[PDB]
Amino acid sequence: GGKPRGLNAARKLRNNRREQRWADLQYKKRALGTAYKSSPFGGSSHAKGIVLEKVGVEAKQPNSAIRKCVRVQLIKNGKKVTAFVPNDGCLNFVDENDEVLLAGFGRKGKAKGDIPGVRFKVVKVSGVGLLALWKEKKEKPR
Amino acid sequence: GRLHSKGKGISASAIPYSRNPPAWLKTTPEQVVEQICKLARKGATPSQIGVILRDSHGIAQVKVVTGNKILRILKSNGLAPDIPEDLYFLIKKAVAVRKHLERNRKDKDSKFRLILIESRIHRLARYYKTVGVLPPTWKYESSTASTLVA
Amino acid sequence: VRTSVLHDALNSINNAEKMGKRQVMIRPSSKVIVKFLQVMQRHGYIGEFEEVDNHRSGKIVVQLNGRLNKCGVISPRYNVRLAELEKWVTKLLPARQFGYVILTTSAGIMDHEEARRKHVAGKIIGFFY
RNA sequence: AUAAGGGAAGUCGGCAAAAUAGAUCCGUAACUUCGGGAAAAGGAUUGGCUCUAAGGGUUGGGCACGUUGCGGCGUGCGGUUAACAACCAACUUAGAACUGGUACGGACAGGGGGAAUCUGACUGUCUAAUUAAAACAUAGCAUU
RNA sequence: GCGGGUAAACGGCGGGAGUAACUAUGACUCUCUUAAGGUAGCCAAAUGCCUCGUCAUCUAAUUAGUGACGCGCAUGAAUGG
RNA sequence: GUAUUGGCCAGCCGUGGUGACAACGGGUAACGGAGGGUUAGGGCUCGACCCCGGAGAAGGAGCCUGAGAAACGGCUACUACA
RNA sequence: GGUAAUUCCAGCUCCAAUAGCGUAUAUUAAAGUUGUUGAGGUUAAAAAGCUCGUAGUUGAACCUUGGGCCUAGCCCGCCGGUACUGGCUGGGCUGGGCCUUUCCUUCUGGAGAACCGCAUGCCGGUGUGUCGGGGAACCAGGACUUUUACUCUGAACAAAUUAGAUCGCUUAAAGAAGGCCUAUGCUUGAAUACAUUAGCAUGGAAUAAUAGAAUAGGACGUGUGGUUCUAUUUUGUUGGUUUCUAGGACCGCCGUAAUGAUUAAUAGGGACAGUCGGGGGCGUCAGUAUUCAAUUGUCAGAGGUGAAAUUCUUGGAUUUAUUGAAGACUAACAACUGCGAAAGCAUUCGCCAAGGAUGUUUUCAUUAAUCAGGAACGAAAGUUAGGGGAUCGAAGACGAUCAGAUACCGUCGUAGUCUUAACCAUAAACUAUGCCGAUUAGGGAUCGGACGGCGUUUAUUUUUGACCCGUUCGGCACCUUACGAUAAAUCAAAAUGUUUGGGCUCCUGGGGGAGUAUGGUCGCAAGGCUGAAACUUAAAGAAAUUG
RNA sequence: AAAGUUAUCCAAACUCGGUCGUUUAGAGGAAGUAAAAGUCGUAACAAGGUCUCCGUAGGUGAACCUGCGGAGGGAUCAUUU
Ligand SMILES: [Mg+2]
Ligand SMILES: [Mg+2]
Ligand SMILES: [Mg+2]
Ligand SMILES: [Mg+2]
Ligand SMILES: [Mg+2]
Ligand SMILES: [Mg+2]
Ligand SMILES: [Mg+2]
Ligand SMILES: [Mg+2]
Ligand SMILES: [Mg+2]
Ligand SMILES: [Mg+2]
Ligand SMILES: [Mg+2]
Ligand SMILES: [Mg+2]
Ligand SMILES: [Mg+2]
Ligand SMILES: [Mg+2]
Ligand SMILES: [Mg+2]
Ligand SMILES: [Mg+2]
Ligand SMILES: [Mg+2]
Ligand SMILES: [Mg+2]
Ligand SMILES: [Mg+2]
Ligand SMILES: [Mg+2]
Ligand SMILES: [Mg+2]
Ligand SMILES: [Mg+2]
Ligand SMILES: [Mg+2]
Ligand SMILES: [Mg+2]
Ligand SMILES: [Mg+2]
Ligand SMILES: [Mg+2]
Ligand SMILES: [Mg+2]
Ligand SMILES: [Mg+2]
Ligand SMILES: [Mg+2]
Ligand SMILES: [Mg+2]
Ligand SMILES: [Mg+2]
Ligand SMILES: [Mg+2]
Ligand SMILES: [Mg+2]
Ligand SMILES: [Mg+2]
Ligand SMILES: [Mg+2]
Ligand SMILES: [Mg+2]
Ligand SMILES: [Mg+2]
Ligand SMILES: [Mg+2]
Ligand SMILES: [Mg+2]
Ligand SMILES: [Mg+2]
Ligand SMILES: [Mg+2]
Ligand SMILES: [Mg+2]
Ligand SMILES: [Mg+2]
Ligand SMILES: [Mg+2]
Ligand SMILES: [Mg+2]
Ligand SMILES: [Mg+2]
Ligand SMILES: [Mg+2]
Ligand SMILES: [Mg+2]
Ligand SMILES: [Mg+2]
Ligand SMILES: [Mg+2]
Ligand SMILES: [Mg+2]
Ligand SMILES: [Mg+2]
Ligand SMILES: [Mg+2]
Ligand SMILES: [Mg+2]
Ligand SMILES: [Mg+2]
Ligand SMILES: [Mg+2]
Ligand SMILES: [Mg+2]
Ligand SMILES: [Mg+2]
Ligand SMILES: [Mg+2]
Ligand SMILES: [Mg+2]
Ligand SMILES: [Mg+2]
Ligand SMILES: [Mg+2]
Repeated sequence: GGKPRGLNAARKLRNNRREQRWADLQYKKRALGTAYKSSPFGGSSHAKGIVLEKVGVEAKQPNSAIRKCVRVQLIKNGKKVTAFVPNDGCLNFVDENDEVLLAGFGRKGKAKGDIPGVRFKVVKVSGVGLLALWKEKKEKPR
Repeated sequence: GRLHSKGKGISASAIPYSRNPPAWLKTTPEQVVEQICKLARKGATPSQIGVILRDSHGIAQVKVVTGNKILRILKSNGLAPDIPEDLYFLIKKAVAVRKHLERNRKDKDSKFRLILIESRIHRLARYYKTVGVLPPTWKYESSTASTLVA
Repeated sequence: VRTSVLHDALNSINNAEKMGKRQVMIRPSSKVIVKFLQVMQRHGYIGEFEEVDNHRSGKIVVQLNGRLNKCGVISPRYNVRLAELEKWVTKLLPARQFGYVILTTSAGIMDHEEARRKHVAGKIIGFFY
């Protein structure tokens, strides 16, 4: 309540709606385009990279485990990020300098589960596909 | 309520339903007008000419008695004041407050009153200017305005 | 200050009827108000009404007989073509069978159903059902 | 006084010398006690000859009668020349064409500049005959 | 002589031991000591012996210059910072 | 001067023009439109792409012929590649 | 998931869609979590400290209504009949003509009707015509007519697309095709509506704006004079001149006419009368108290605390009485009481200007409401220069307590606390509740003004003042109740809201980072105003219930 | 009527300086967030053992303490001649 209601006040309503519409966070991040600037992906869905080392990260307090993530250096723009490796026993397959392919967790830039500070997951290694290699549908080329 | 206040009073006067003179008035419109013109030349403004005639002798409503308005009579007889009486009194009051203020430098309350009075003068002058009683180039300049009143 | 004497009249009628009174008093009276009352009367929603004539503006005293649910006013007078007039009846009427929306047109102010019969449009001023 | 190429490699140290310099027009940073810094930094033009334009002063304005020997007057009474005519007079500023061994503040006269630190606020004063400074004084502040 | 006041009066304004799930340091604690134990600030500065202190910058190369660090032989508040 | 009007240009003379009803400037991962996606109604978002209009042929400028070109499967010059 | 795992690794069995199913990113619904329709602002995120005021938005009522006849079209019922006809003295509904004081502009030309008679011819009507009295309607041309917004109907506007009609491509997504006996043939379709902003015409005349007669500079007349310009054909032709006539502009005299001004808003401004208040400014008067000083009497303790000490004392402390000086402050009366825009305002009296409410058969006549930027005031503390400096007392120095005590307790004590001339502009600046306007329920108190009344009291006494009863206007508040509202506490507004629109301005969108960094702007400074992002998290938070 | 030539115009390209925009190295200084069985105290929630909070100013290892003026979101809706 308290809006202008006259028949010639369309400008005030349009200006107020445009100004107050910035308080939304999804729209504010859309207008400023942080994905184009700050996001590791240049507003894309996937990205290609080079594996540098394998690192283990401890789970949060209620849980207790080592999640066995991995370090990756991006080919597209050369910055270095950390990504997760899922399922079980997959760490053996991915060697050093293996040209991995990455994707998101679906949390849209936020940590998933008890895994701290990891926003990406490995989809392919040596261009074969992790899940297909896991089920022994293919053999990793040397 | 009011332009510069918080009061909500309703004190006023109620005009009777009848628009005809009482049967005991026995005064013609032709005779009555000369008392108005004599008093106007003696110096009384239209504001209290009506109240003095009303209290002293006879006429209660000049409009009902003569069919014409009181100010209109003076204007048609060439006795209308050059400036309206309400603006004249507002100017006089603003001058008197300014005169007190210059002696009393730190009366912040009278300074506040003066801002309201001048803003009311400007608002009323805008109406008179846009209706044509005063010339469009008339301006309220505070320095020599004291001569207009007297 | 007073910006809608029509709104004041309908609000006072609605309050008295909802609280169960039988008579209503309206301080300002106007031609649009009386023309609205005649429309209500022609459909039986009210009874006698009287306009006392003081020289200022006159007053209104309406006689109620129940049977009235609500009567409201739309304050911004929109412009409605004839083709979209059914949007409003879909919007602010409980059902199409009964209820009336009051319009103002070049042929006087009138309800939306015979106004449709007259094949005319104009501006919207209120409603009652 | 002048020197090819290099341009402080000399020396305690750019000591001495060189480079800039007038006027007209553009352009001008950090900082700041908002007064300055500022001629900041950094650019363009400059002769001779033949022309054009602008900037002033002085004297003149209609009828109608009466003295004085066409004139000075005395008057009475109208118009504002859609500003005209003649004469007189020095300098200061702007613009155009042509011209030359591309030169022209042609001699004289005539600021090198920038980024920072230490120290005294400034102008001023003193060891005449080896020391002119950070020394003294100063306005301001405080005490007896 | 005895008893008070006064520092924009002359001037002054400390040492030794332990101590934090590596190492280092010491927020913390005991102890001697008197008029008070250098506060706000500042620094190899015209004030630092060890000293050409250590790190960065400037150079092909710098005991010089500048910016930082501070248990400061022996900085410091109208002896003005 | 141009096919013609026009501060398009050359001379002389005035001091103007736009703006809080948002001028001027900065961003655009911006060719515009017909239109695509999603629905009670109102809307939100996309539109390089078969239809219409505009622009370009590595980056700038200049020009002949011809009714029609500042053309690049036409020419001249510079820069960068080759 | 820490030794019997319905959730991991496997085997059985089962579930969902199915030639398809999962994952990532983007976008819409879900989202009444962007809210014009339609969102919160007492306590959950959020009404600027307060007022004035410009752009901007919004603005009280009032001017031709009704009635009386006639008629056209369109539905419904009924009375029968046969798609279907008269009807019914039917009832509605749309529309078009006249009289009611109103009715409907005007001239020229076209063709020509209706009503009339003239004679000529048939079975009380007609061709009749080369008849005119006469033009219902219509057409073409000229002049006059307040102007916008709004709505109705037209015109003009792309193919594709969207909706949508037709035809069995074997159905369908598509396509614009096809169909008919047997044909050396015939026939059809390839529609239609919407767009919607701007521009062009037509009808309507409510709603919302605008113009007109007040120094008459007003309307009309074949009334009557002027002075200026223009000039069609008629007197053979040409040139010049004049009269009459026709038109335009302008100015007098006279006559004609009902000769021209809406109310006075429980809108607003102003005037007047008796009052009211701790509203503001300057000056002045008084009061005890605290501290200090002088005089006076006596003699051993006085202060302070839960308990002590630091401190002062026969150099007479503390205490008693009298006098003097200085600065600050106005007790009791003092309240569910008053005034001011808020911050705020309390001893007497004099002077100066200002204000609310009431009363009023005064005056003007829409002058109004809220406001982006902009402006005035703005507790306490703080800053810059003078005066003053009693009391308290940041900083500081001591005495106790305590394991420690840079504190809470006690004795001192600087800036400050007061005032004059200038800055600063923030507070839990709180009713945590914006401003204007309308309506809604019972009660009794109370402050100011006015009106009515029976009495008491009292005075150089009456009328006045004090007390009592009842009504009304305007305030600061209170008790009960819920038809109502909310999550609830609670509310006469926080009501009249899913049955959602009286007008205006501002602010908020999970919690942190953060009122931080940076830029700009004001200030002597302290600081004020404006105000992000990276990153991180599944909960923070409100009201109430049992412990 | 070709080469050549004089003076304007349209002007690519290069050099030097100024200005705006984006990215990025840096001794040292000073914050935030998370993970901890770390050290020192106990400020707040009960009258949290000195009622809590707001504006302003000063001080101390740290939470914090003290002065002035406010608020109840309090531990009081209340005391008579
Ligand atoms: Mg107001
Ligand atoms: Mg009122
Ligand atoms: Mg040489
Ligand atoms: Mg040489
Ligand atoms: Mg050189
Ligand atoms: Mg050498
Ligand atoms: Mg050398
Ligand atoms: Mg030299
Ligand atoms: Mg220079
Ligand atoms: Mg300089
Ligand atoms: Mg020359
Ligand atoms: Mg030179
Ligand atoms: Mg000096
Ligand atoms: Mg000497
Ligand atoms: Mg010398
Ligand atoms: Mg000296
Ligand atoms: Mg150790
Ligand atoms: Mg120190
Ligand atoms: Mg040192
Ligand atoms: Mg040195
Ligand atoms: Mg150094
Ligand atoms: Mg060195
Ligand atoms: Mg050197
Ligand atoms: Mg020393
Ligand atoms: Mg010293
Ligand atoms: Mg020293
Ligand atoms: Mg202008
Ligand atoms: Mg582009
Ligand atoms: Mg396109
Ligand atoms: Mg082209
Ligand atoms: Mg080309
Ligand atoms: Mg090609
Ligand atoms: Mg081509
Ligand atoms: Mg098991
Ligand atoms: Mg098991
Ligand atoms: Mg919400
Ligand atoms: Mg809260
Ligand atoms: Mg809150
Ligand atoms: Mg109205
Ligand atoms: Mg189809
Ligand atoms: Mg009134
Ligand atoms: Mg004694
Ligand atoms: Mg005193
Ligand atoms: Mg009182
Ligand atoms: Mg008192
Ligand atoms: Mg404002
Ligand atoms: Mg103050
Ligand atoms: Mg003070
Ligand atoms: Mg001084
Ligand atoms: Mg002072
Ligand atoms: Mg104390
Ligand atoms: Mg004390
Ligand atoms: Mg605030
Ligand atoms: Mg508030
Ligand atoms: Mg408020
Ligand atoms: Mg009485
Ligand atoms: Mg919670
Ligand atoms: Mg709670
Ligand atoms: Mg940096
Ligand atoms: Mg670092
Ligand atoms: Mg506490
Ligand atoms: Mg509580």
